[PDB]
Amino acid sequence: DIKIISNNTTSINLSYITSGKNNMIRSYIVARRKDQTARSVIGPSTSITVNEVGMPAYIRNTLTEKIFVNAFTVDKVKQLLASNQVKFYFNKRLNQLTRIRQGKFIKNKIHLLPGDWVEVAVQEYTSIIFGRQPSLHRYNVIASSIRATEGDTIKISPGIANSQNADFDGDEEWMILEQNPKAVIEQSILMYPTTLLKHDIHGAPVYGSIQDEIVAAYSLFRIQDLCLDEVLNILGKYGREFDPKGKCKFSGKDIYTYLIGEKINYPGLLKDGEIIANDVDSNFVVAMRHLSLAGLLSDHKSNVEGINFIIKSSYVFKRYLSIYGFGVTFKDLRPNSTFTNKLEAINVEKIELIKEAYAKYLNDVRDGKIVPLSKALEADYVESMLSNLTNLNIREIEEHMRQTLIDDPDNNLLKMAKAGYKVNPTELMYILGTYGQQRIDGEPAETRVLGRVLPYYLPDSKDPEGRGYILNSLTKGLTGSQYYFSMLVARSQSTDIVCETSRTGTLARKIIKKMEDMVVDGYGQVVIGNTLIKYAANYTKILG
Amino acid sequence: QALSSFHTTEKSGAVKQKLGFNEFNNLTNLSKNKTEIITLVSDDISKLQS
Amino acid sequence: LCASYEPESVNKFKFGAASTLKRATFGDNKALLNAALHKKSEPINDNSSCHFFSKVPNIGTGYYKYFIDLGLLMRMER
Amino acid sequence: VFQLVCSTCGKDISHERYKLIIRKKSLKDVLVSVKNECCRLKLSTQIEPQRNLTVQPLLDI
Amino acid sequence: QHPREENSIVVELEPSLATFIKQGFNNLVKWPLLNIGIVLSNTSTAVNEEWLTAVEHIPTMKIFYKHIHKILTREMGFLVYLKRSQSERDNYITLYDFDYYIIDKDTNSVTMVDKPTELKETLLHVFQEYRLKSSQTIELIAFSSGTVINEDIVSKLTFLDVEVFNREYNNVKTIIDPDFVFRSPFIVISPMGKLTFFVEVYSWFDFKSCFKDIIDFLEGALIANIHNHMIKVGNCDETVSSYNPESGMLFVNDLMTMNIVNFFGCNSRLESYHRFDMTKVDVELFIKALSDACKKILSASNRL
Amino acid sequence: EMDQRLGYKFLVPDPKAGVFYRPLHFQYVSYSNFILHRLHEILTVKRPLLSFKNNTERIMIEISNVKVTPPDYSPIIASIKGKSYDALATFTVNIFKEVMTKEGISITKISSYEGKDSHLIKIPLLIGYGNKNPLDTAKYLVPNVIGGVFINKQSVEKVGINLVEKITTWPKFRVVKPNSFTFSFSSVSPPNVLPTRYRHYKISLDISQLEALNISSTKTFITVNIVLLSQYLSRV
Amino acid sequence: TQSIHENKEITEILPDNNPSPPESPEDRNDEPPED
Amino acid sequence: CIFHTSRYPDRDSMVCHRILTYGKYFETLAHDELENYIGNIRNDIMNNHKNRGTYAVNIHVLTTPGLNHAFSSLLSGKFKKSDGSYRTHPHYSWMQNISIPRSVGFYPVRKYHPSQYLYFCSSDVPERGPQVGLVSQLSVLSSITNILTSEYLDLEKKICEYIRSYYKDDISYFETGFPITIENALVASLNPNMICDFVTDFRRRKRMGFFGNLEVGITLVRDHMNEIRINIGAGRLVRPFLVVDNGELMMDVCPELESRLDDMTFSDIQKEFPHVIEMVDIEQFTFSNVCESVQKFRMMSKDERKQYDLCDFPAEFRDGYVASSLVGINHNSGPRAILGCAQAKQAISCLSSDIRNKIDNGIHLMYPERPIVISKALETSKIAANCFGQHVTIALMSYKGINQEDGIIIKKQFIQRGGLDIVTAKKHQVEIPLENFNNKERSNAYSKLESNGLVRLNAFLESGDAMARNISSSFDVSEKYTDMYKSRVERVQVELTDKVKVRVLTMKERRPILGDKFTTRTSQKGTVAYVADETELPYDENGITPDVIINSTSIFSRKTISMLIEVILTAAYSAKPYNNKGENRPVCFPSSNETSIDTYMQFAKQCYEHSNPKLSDEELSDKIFCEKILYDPETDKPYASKVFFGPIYYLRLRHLTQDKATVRCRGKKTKLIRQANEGRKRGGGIKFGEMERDCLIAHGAA
Ligand SMILES: [Mg+2]
Ligand SMILES: [Zn+2]
Repeated sequence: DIKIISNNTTSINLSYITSGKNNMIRSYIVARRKDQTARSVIGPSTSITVNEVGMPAYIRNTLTEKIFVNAFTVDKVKQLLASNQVKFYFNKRLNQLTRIRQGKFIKNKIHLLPGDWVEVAVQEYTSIIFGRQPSLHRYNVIASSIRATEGDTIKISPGIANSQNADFDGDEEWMILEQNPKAVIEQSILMYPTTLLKHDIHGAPVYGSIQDEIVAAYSLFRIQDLCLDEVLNILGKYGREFDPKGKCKFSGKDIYTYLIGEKINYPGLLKDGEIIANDVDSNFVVAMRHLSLAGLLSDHKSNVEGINFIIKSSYVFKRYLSIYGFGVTFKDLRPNSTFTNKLEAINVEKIELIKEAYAKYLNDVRDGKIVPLSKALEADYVESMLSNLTNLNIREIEEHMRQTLIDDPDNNLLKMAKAGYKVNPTELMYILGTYGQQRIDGEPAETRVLGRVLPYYLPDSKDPEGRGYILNSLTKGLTGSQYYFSMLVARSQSTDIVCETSRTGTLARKIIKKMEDMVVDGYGQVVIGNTLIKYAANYTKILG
Repeated sequence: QALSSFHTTEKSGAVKQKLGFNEFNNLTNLSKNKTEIITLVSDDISKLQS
Repeated sequence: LCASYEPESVNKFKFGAASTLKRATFGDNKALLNAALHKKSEPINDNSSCHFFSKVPNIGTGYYKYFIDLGLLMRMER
Repeated sequence: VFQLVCSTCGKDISHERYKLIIRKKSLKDVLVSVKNECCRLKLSTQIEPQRNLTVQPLLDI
Repeated sequence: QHPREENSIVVELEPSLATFIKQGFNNLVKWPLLNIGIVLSNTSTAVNEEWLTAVEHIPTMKIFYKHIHKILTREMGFLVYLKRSQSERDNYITLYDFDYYIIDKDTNSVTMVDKPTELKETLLHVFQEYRLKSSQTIELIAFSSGTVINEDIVSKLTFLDVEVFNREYNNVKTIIDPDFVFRSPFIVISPMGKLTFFVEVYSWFDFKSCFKDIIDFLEGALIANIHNHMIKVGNCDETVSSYNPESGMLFVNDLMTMNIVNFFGCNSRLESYHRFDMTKVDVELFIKALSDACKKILSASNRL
Repeated sequence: EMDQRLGYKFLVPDPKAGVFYRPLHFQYVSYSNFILHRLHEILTVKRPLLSFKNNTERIMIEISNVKVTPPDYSPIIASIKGKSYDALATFTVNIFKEVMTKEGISITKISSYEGKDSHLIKIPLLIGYGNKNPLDTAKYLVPNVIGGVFINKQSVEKVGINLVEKITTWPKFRVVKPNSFTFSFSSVSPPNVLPTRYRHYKISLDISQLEALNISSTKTFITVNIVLLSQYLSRV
Repeated sequence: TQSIHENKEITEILPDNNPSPPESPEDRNDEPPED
Repeated sequence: CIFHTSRYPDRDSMVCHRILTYGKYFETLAHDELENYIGNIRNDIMNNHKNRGTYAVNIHVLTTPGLNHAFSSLLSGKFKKSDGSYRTHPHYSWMQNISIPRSVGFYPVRKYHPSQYLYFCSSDVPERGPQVGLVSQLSVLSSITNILTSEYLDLEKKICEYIRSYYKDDISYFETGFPITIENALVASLNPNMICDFVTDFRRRKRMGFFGNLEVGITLVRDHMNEIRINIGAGRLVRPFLVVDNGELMMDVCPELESRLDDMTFSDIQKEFPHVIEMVDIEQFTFSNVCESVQKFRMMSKDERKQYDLCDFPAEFRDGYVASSLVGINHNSGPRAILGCAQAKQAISCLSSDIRNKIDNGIHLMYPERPIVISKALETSKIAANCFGQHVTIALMSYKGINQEDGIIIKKQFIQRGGLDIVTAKKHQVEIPLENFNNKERSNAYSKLESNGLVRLNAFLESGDAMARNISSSFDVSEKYTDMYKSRVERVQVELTDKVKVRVLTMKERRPILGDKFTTRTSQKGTVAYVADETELPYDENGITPDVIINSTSIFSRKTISMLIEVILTAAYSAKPYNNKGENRPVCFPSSNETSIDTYMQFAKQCYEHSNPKLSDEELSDKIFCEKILYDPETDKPYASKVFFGPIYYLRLRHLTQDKATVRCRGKKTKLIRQANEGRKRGGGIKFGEMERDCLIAHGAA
């Protein structure tokens, strides 16, 4: 150990194995590189369910699966050998591996006995382990059934995207194949997506619909006058069992009742299997939400029913999108210039009023008419006036939304707002109203040379716009000085993101190592080592 | 929560306990020999005024 | 954190009887030397220790021990 | 100046391309006979890249 | 007037029949592309891939318009050959610089075809500055999609050097895709029963005869397909369209069935169940309507 | 809209001022100033090396006859053949002893070396606008080439950025500890003084010890009270 | 949106943009002392 | 500074720094190497005198000046305590040749300091990694000064003579006056009552060329520090500004300039109309009063106008050349601007005129198009002329629920005809011992070789082929081609010496496939999720089907408003692409726009009215807003509502699926630990980390 006397940490000696983060234990013993593995870019697929994963050809033609030799499989193995389909052979009694090259191999060397195995090309419906990094929680690494697909990308159902925090702008995912029989059974039961449906802590489903599907759901519940043909066109392959009791006209509520094929009650949502809420929104169909219909169905019977409902409802929502369509246009946002002109005039008037009031106070202080305030109190008063202006903008936007809904009931942007996806009065204020105050560490930007931020303002300037209050909106377009403060906020956010990414991982590893050995014992108690931590595991001795 | 800027810093005139990752890290560290925030609550205001 | 009679930080193993290999995996870098100095003898129960020696961790399916009863096989005659 | 059809709709644009690049007629005159938006953009914005002569031989020892 | 004019032919029909005709045209009328391409020599400023991708989409129907029928039945093929070098005057390449050959496909005969002079006023490539000392030339050949390259056809290429062709074809054969590649001759739509053809008319040949040949081919193929259409009358396997008389329910899962049943009062989509009485389908009435529609289409074409 | 037009006027080329491509112009000049002018000034030296007796016996080293020439092949040829793109610089060196005599100057040669025909110095050359370097005053420009790169020994193109200097133009302020502050600055010789001299100074002020308001350096100046030093220098 | 069981609502925390996956790497006394 | 710290220039401020350019690296290295050379000569002479006599100078110490290794190391990427001055050029895009040499790097400060504004681009900075907030980009109007030694001396002499001549009686105060320094060297002390005049008269004489240099900086510090600073040295940031003199904007009192502008260059304007523009460095800017715009200046009263020294140019001149590729960044969220600057440099372009000559890596666009909704800077820099995309027809709608989470739909026939086609070119190099190359033995890996032992021209190489014969003596030890796609041999170059050196250039065309990455100029990036046939896509009344379909929701949740405006203006240009004179007329939509949306709408309306004089009000509105009715091809019926539909300039990015795909069955192991090796090109395996191990334990799968 050269560090005993010196201070250089680059020389190689005995202690190198336990130097720092690059220990031999945590780089090669609790982690390692593996043989039967792959990695590739991901994409969506509507032909794959949440229980499945699509594997490209270039991977299917390299990875191999194992068939053990025993009384049940000997004839199949002999047939496969005869058909030139076997890629490897293993003699277990000699611990010898042989590669069957095409056009060259050894026949007498292959005497099949129980306990040996052969390796062939991987087949459909074999389970494989796959995931997306970083692996923050349990649902980032799962075992699913293989389906053959086209292209060179790995295909997943969008129903699992949220649980992995995944999207399709260049993400990659990795795969490994483990074929020991015990591992095969464990993969088939414990790591199967249907078994993982309900979140461990809060219990809501981890799979569901996303993005435009949400809007589709919201619209489907509201459609009113349909003939039987239109209902069946919407239902598609699930329309075989639909029962037109005696009716000739149908509503979206009828479709939802058919999809929920169960007569159950739940305060709020359901009564005798029919939705009694006013509308269907994000909280009904999105993963990790507290009003999920699939969650209620699972509570009633089992996870199989919940997974079935997720699959079926996603299918019908996408059929609705196929039949009727959906898209937001520029006219939905700004049909003409009336409202934006009005709000711009309001802002121009009010800011000048605020400046005049502040100037009056400053002039009175500059003479002997009032004692000055503290700096903090003066800042608080100015901030209060500016916040009042911002709230006025918010109220104007809300009134505009209500009026537009009255005049144009089929506005798609307002449909997004109503369904509960990404649109709300604050975002619309940014687009059409005002940007407001920009803050760093909870305060406006500090002065630096002549009591100012930029030389566009006079020394010791008291203009609020000179310290980060932005008057313009995005449709109007920010000026250069306003753009400075906007980019100040943006760049500070990115830098903080990098730093926090660094620190959170260290803390997470420490906590995981500390809590790793705490388990539930055979009597429903929580223990670590030989110490009793808690008498009843979840206060109930029932699964969390 | 850290990577989405969920928590926003605020200015206050009185001692407060902060939110977010930094405070959680401080709690788990359990460092000694640092000042602590002590809260006093009463229904008679003279005792607090003293 | 309060399992012992005094609070204990997440950065250290002070009151818990953590094994030498668990400490080394955590990142002590001196655990083995001190263990050799004090002549420590320890069982192999932790997840880290099980990983080091290629044993099945005492988690999930591995929380139990499995045997095979050959009684019925030996009561069958060809 | 190189493709012979519009990439968007597949219509033939070789005659107009000759009329524009070789005869150097006005863009208005050339487009008098082209109706689709995509084809008009293709004729107005496509170029042949600037390049030097190829150094020969290609296999040199 | 211009060498090329854009035109439209519009007809009004029953919506289901118009959809049937449009989908049939898009599925059955296939003009092959020149995707079997070999560059024999290239000292120009463009790489092989640029030349080959550009040449793959030469609009060849305005040259082989006398052989439409046999080309559409794939009883006849064609090829193009180019060989051109820099020059002091007219230092560029037009479509008139190619040579066009028709391939019998029975005797493997290869015969030259006439070239319109209007092709002199098209543009493919402009050479760089002319230098006598250096060379700047291109030579290439291309075959249509269905052609099979063997010694029989190669022996007929008397305008080439066979050794160079063999070498370069051996070089490139592995990247040529194996499946049939084609285009649609013109654009066909039918929004709400309004069947529309967007077409291009050239000065040097009569478009009506070519249009008539295409329409006759399409009509024959469509009638033949209609006569051979069968709907399974057992249980539903969720894979092909079928009819269950026990329940009296039709599962629609292919376009021809969809259009036929919609013609007789249904309102179906492509993967759906419906309550439809199969006795209402009358194939002969549908065929008569199709024949009348084709006559009307030809009449509309005549008045251009 | 006059301001926009005046702004546009700066972006376009200005042949009268020698600006053919504004975006990289300042870089071109930056290199041209070094290869053509500053290298000669740096190399052309005539300095004593050792002295003996009393300023009457000293060895002198002189360097002169600096010449720089460009390669004989174009950068495209350099890329194809795998060569490098370097200019060649040569100079002559003289070492001679000088003895100061009342009769004038006595010169006695000791050694002399020349690099007339040798790769004495190889200096990477900047390709520049139109594949044209500052040494070659040709009259052909390769179109659509702006340059700004170097080609190294292994025929690999290299490109660089600009860097902020370490020396500041204003003194640095720092709070060493409560009521204890420092103020550090630097001084450097003007460009026409070879070799360049550097000095770094620090002023220390502590409220508890106002008699020790001291200016100091490292092994180059005394530690003295700044007010008294100002009195000494200015006599006030 | 409507309110049904607001006291049991669950708040979503998911970044919209994430970093793209990694790719393989493939004395003159002329400086301040910097005390 | 002890009593008012925040009012004194900070250590991270640009006011107190200067910048090194290309030539300064070489200058410093030459200085250091010459000094080391002379030192070594002195030491050798002293040692020879100590041991021997006669003061003999050893040879082999005066023949190695050491400049060669210094320069080679410089180009290798080492410079004092920095290791980033120079780097191997990544041939991603043409515009990089502008982007990299205009970057400024700071020693390890990551916050956006106000002094960086207006001289560096606000949005072009690294978005992740170790360089976050450490590299900046010059604005299009900024420059870094140069000066020669003789010019320096002449300028200093003239300044000193001016000071000592025109202010003879008032430059010896020394007790209550303002010290005057030139490059921090005190030369006089001015009477306070005359500070203002001195500065004004100075600047006037500066603008007339009195001192023989128009870039001299003069700063008046007055808070309580009371100094006059003059700067002439190299390495200073400078920009032009409009002059305000005695509350009067000179640009507005020069009638001849408006008529004569078209025939004059910038230096002509400086020479013939001085006092209209002044060159100002950053320190002078930081202590001045500057009006932000001419329009804002004209709205002030005369007394207010009297307080200002300068007026600024429009905001489009405050962006860099990379950001000038984007449109209307001030109508979007700022994070999107950062992302857009990042991805603009990765768009595939007409990389090189020597595509068939240079033996190097690269990616080249095949059928390029010139953008026509642009800014002036994009035109002067020639970035537009070299192209970085193609105009494609897009629709903003949901397609069967397939294009979710940034996936896109692309049309098969568009791909077949060459839409956004590219060519990737790669360089291969080997060195072989002469005996191995000439060795006379056919292994299966030599099927592409000629009789001379070299690969054949125009042959396609596979993942096990060798490029040249290399036999060790009866074993093949040659390197192998290791890509999952084939490539064509374009060029071969061979050098024969004691060894054999072989260089090969290969090319492959790559039509878009599933997983390939695209984006717009507003940072809406996505990968190909589905390739749809022309007969499966919705169509309009003219029979047009979109080339690309993008989900509309992301446009409004991310607030990229300028994309809609870009589509509207592109359609307007397509309707009327020429001037009243018949010349091709591009549309100006700069980054940092400043033009109202209503004005653009009026321009589009005029274009359409010129196209078709007989349009109804509804049709004209639909054309202006780019809205259309589309039909379902399966049933031929309209959709419920109209769809945003039109052309746009679309970019292809350098991230390709087949460059990232990997798979391993079995392979080599590391010797020490006997585990699977690492490296995609060496058939390595994926690493199963300890967080994945945590997840498996959480499942309970022991
Ligand atoms: Mg992503
Ligand atoms: Zn077109």
